[PDB]
Amino acid sequence: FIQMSVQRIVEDAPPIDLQAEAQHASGEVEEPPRYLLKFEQIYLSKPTHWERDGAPSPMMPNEARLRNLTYSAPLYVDITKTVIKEGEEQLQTQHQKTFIGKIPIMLRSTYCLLNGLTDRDLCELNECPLDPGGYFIINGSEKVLIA
Amino acid sequence: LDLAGPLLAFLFRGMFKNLLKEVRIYAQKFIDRGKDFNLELAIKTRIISDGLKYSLATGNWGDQKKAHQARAGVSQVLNRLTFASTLSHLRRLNSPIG
Amino acid sequence: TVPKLYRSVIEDVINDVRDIFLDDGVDEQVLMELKTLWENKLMGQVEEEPLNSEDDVSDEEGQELFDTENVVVCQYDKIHRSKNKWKFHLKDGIMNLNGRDYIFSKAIGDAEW
Amino acid sequence: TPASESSGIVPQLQNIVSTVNLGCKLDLKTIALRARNAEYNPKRFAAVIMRIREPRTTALIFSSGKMVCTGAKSEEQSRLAARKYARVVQKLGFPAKFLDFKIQNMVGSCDVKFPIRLEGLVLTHQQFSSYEPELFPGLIYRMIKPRIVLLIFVSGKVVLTGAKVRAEIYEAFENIYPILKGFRK
Amino acid sequence: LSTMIGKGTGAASFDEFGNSKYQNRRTMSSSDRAMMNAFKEITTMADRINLPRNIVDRTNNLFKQVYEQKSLKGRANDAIASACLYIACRQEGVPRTFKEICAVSRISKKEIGRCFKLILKALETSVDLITTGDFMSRFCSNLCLPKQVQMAATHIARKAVELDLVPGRSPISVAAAAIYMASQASAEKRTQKEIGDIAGVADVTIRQSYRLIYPRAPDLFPTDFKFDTPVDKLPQL
Amino acid sequence: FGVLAKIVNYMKTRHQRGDTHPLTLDEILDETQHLDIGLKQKQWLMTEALVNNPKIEVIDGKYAFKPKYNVRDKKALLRLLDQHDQRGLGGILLEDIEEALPNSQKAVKALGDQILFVNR
Amino acid sequence: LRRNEQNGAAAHVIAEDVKLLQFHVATMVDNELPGLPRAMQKSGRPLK
Amino acid sequence: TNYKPVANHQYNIEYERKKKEDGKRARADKQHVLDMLFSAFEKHQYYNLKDLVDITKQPVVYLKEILKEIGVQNVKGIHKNTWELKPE
Amino acid sequence: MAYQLYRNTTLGNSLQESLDELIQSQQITPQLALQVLLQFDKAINAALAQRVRNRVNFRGSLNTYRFCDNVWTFVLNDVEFREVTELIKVDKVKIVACD
Repeated sequence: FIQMSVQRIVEDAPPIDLQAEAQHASGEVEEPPRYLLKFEQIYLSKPTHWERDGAPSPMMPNEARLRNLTYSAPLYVDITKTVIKEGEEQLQTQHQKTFIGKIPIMLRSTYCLLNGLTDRDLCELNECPLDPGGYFIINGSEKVLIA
Repeated sequence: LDLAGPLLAFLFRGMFKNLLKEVRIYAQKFIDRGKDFNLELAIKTRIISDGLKYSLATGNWGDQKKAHQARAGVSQVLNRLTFASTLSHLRRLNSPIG
Repeated sequence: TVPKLYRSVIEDVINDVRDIFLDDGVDEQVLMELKTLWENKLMGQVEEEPLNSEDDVSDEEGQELFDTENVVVCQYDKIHRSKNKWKFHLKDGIMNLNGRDYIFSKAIGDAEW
Repeated sequence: TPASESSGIVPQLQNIVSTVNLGCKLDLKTIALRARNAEYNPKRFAAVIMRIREPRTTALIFSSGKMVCTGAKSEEQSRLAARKYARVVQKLGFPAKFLDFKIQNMVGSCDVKFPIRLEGLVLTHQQFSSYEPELFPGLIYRMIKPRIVLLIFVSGKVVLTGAKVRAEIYEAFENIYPILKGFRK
Repeated sequence: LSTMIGKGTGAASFDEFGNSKYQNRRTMSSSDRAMMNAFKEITTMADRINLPRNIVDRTNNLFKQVYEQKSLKGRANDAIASACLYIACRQEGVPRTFKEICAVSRISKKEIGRCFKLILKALETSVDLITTGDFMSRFCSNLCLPKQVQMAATHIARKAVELDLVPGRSPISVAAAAIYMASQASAEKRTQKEIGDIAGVADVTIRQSYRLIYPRAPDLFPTDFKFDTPVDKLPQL
Repeated sequence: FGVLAKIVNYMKTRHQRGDTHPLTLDEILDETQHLDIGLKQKQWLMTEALVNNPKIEVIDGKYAFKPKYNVRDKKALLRLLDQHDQRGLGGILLEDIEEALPNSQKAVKALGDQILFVNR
Repeated sequence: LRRNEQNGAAAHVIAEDVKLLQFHVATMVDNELPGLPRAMQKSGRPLK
Repeated sequence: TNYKPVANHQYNIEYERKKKEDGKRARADKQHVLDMLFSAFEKHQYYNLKDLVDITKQPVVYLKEILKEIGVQNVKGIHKNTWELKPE
Repeated sequence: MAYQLYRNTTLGNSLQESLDELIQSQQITPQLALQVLLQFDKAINAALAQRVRNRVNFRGSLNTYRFCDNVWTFVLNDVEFREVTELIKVDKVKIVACD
């Protein structure tokens, strides 16, 4: 779902364009400002929390349960804004890197930071090595999907 | 069998088309006025984040506007009574009926 | 260099009006006589009404009537003012200084009042 | 016993704001055309702007018949300047009248020559002070005696506005000067 | 009051020859329809800087009061909302810079600043006087600096205000320069433009403030600092 | 086009002032000193516009009843205000003011005869 | 609707107001109404 | 994610444009603006009020009073009001 | 069209006088003379904007000033026009500027 489907959906088919109703009641000389937006590469951090200070930090899935947070990670995307006005200029395009939302992480999958660690490290993080994972954590509760 | 992949994928697309509407409607409002555009301001991060967070938490389906009864109880609190219990719930399979 | 531009201008004006003269049916001899003429021409008081207690705060008018001093005709780009100190950002530009003629495309500029 | 611990240092007046009504309607474009020390732009603002060297001042003349005079460093000179402006209007051929002259605002300043404690001043006068070191560098103090607005800077310099008469400046300063000396570094 | 209505099964519900099953829904709260609209703007802004839900509720509380006074009706609603948010952040004892509020809002620094002062006068309430320590945490985090450097910076800021070496100077400038000094005496170097981009302050204002603090640099460091770059080799400009 | 609209407004004003006398387009051009409007435009105004305008009546070679359907008489339409059982279907404040003099004096007098005013 | 009549009650709007009134009183007594949509709570659930 | 620049650049650009030429047309004109307005009404039989202010680049209250003096108004069932200047 | 300003110039005035000669001799019509003046304006404006490249710096004291109809009007005294190839001092100057 993360490695293919999410990237596929934002790359797929929603390019959009917009154009004000210029030359209203009068006008002529030119061609009604227009703007095009398209979304590309997508990025997904390791799960993060933000203290009231605003300081971002590595979250640990146990901390998420005792404080009732939500074990999720922030999502970012490449966005472009693209002008080929009706004449005077076709280039003036700008690259951005933008935060769009927070996606819940299923525990010990390739994006849940616990996967890269061994038995001793998980035991040191106070998260049991023999837990199976594969379940979301939302608002302090472990939430599992039924097939 | 619909697993997390096809369910979230339907769900995320639901969230993304809606976000797409909020950028369009915002940019349309800007152009009506004109010359004062920004792009991070048009996007509502809450739309994606909360729309999925809501679905997983409650158990409901869709963004609530397009019903919810067709995929009731697809999400659950993981039972953990005994290690075999947890392991069994992660291996649960369900089958829709009247 | 600059009479050349004036010469240049003679070229543009003459060519650009030919068709106009044609439209009036005026012969090209008149156009050339115009050009030749032109070229030869180129070279304590409780009373709220009486205010005579303040006479003479104004000066000679007088400065403007003559305008015998050299003149400058141009365009402005930016005009700025700070206290009695003035700042001028100008563009385009024909100057006449004591009989001779000068030109500029941009002028920048400072004065006090 | 003196009024304060070190008396005054004569705060000096720096700017005066007054208005006057000419009593009749005028044609500002003609004025602009005639005048030599003026400017007019309908596309920018409605009033015509004039400035004289005497006491060095500037005036705002409305089509309604009201004018405003600013810049004088004394009330007599502002009355003087306004009379001079009325004079040039007469000299244009217009029926100018010196009516409804009134001082609207006065601005003053002075220095105390020592650094001061502002965090304390705002602490001890929370009700009045509104120190915003982020935005404007100095402390804004709103007196309610001769209802005056003060600007106090860390160097010790002080500016005052909202006054209608000089005494209100000396009084407002006479109130604030001991407190300020009392937070001397 | 009243509930909403919608849809309508699939049996009937006039639209007769028309295509509008039964009837469209109706509004009921126009007079307040912009207070709900304020809350829509407040949570959005809030998420761009990721504040805890409690601050947002506090903001709703500040806004409700200011609206209810109508003592500043006419000024931009989004400006009033944005200023409420700024106040709420100081009252929560977690100050933010105005520059940070412009980043998330569509209202400029001038209007938020006006509304801020006006709201405090009108609401008869005052925030605490902001300090340098309040921002030390957030910046070092965005600069991925280790805990030890962050703590040195806090100490440097504290000493700097204590010795009154740069009086009058905005707390953001002193904060930016303390962080710069710290990062420059550690392995974790950072450029002026990089810090400037994060704090929002121009890098030349940092450069001046650093030039102001350099004469006494040795005295400002904690005795626990490991000096990766010695003062005797500390960069200057 | 504009000129004709200015003529109509002038014509209303002149009727208000009292000059209900019949006149011609040529006379209005003269009095307004706008004869240099051009014979083509003059004619088009005369023999298309000011004939399709229902406000003027053409008599022989001249225009009558000037600004609109009116009977004028010194705005002293007392019988008209009476108008037996018909009672005038209803008079308008705007028409009486346009008629000649301001209404107020007449209305005040009319309030002490048999008339009533409604804000409609 | 009372203020509406009292004032300048048109016609189509009165017919609309009657139809809306007819619906609300019916749905209060019975919200099942096979041939009609159901009165709902803001959360989405059907009104009881 | 989003740097703070005290004001949006483009907003500042809006300010830069606004701070050069203003729609605050001074009307000690009346006649020439009107002479132009007749010319405009020669171009089409009817106009909308939003464009009518737009084509005249001027304050609405004096024009509205002008439309009150000589003109007329008509809702063509399009909610939005439309005006004519015909003295007929 | 344009600033019409260049009609006040010597260049502009010598044209009008030349045109006036032609009108007294009735070789042309006033309407024709005006159209020639319009084309001269366009040509001289184009010539200024496209051909001219030199610049000049200036200083001095302001005596009087005026602004109306988008036209600036000054009169400076004791002016010093300074260039990298020229230097010019003058006691008084009148300046009209449009845009």
